[PDB]
Amino acid sequence: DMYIERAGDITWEKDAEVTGNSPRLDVALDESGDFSLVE
Amino acid sequence: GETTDGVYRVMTRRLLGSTQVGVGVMQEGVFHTMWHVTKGAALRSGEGRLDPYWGDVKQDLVSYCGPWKLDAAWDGLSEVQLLAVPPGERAKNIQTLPGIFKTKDGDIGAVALDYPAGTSGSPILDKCGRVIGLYGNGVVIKNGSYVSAITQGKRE
Ligand SMILES: CC(=O)Nc1ccncc1C
Repeated sequence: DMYIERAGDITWEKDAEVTGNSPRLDVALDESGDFSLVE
Repeated sequence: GETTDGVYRVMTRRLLGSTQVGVGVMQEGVFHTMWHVTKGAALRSGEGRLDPYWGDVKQDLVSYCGPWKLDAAWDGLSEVQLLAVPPGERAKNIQTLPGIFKTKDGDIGAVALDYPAGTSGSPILDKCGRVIGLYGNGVVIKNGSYVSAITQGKRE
């Protein structure tokens, strides 16, 4: 039995931690909703 | 149950203790999450029940109580924020410049941020605070790191 619990408001935060890169990837999406890399 | 707009954890007591299986968005009386988080099962909110209304395994999305309401899109240029809600941890905003998933059916924004599987369904926001998609369906690249699509549904 699944249940939900509130975790916060949805708002943009100024001075949030800025991280992560921006990779451009060739991908395929199958009928089961799974992404895979195309190489 | 609680119907206030915001971000919510999706929990289960079926396993050991209380386990966070994912996250979702409550907006305009509709609960939005990824299909792989709930597998389309009913949800509880206090004494109330949330029944699935729309879902699609290939998009990996599901809405409860009403049709999908989120329709903002990444502009293809600006940084966005993942409002990550990790299991047992406080909601935290992380800013990033999305990359791209190139597919035979068009291009999709992608966020190269690595969080536990139970963080799936956390919202990705633009600078106006609008939800442009949900985090949690992606791929594991060469170096073992995780890259999620910015998955968004259609507002009918
Ligand atoms: C199934 C899924 O999306 N899980 C995952 C795997 C590895 N790293 C992060 C995440 C969110």
